[PDB]
Amino acid sequence: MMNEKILIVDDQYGIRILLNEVFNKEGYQTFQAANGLQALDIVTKERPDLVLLDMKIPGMDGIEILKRMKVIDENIRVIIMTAYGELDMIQESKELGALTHFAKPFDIDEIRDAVKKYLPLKSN
Repeated sequence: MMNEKILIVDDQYGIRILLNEVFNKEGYQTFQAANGLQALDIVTKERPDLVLLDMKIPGMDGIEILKRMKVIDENIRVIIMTAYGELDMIQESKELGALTHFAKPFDIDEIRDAVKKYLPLKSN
């Protein structure tokens, strides 16, 4: 009765903040990441069920990160905040473990909406 953990992987400033306050009042313990190693660490320390992976991180493709998440837990969810760009491992990444695929500019309403349908909160 306390698996409301989340990992917001975003290096660009603006998403880790907006997505934060949003999941902060709605009732969600989201974290911050971007280097990739920080996301996997918080994932092995708390083991959240929602992970926001962004392909914008200008340092290393997050394609490997998703792999580690599939090697540590198969019931892990991850969304792609970059649908407006390319689509190589995104298609297969879907059936793999990519719940939805958000892009930019996105709407904080569509992000919290998909997060609510996926992870159900306590009764009301």
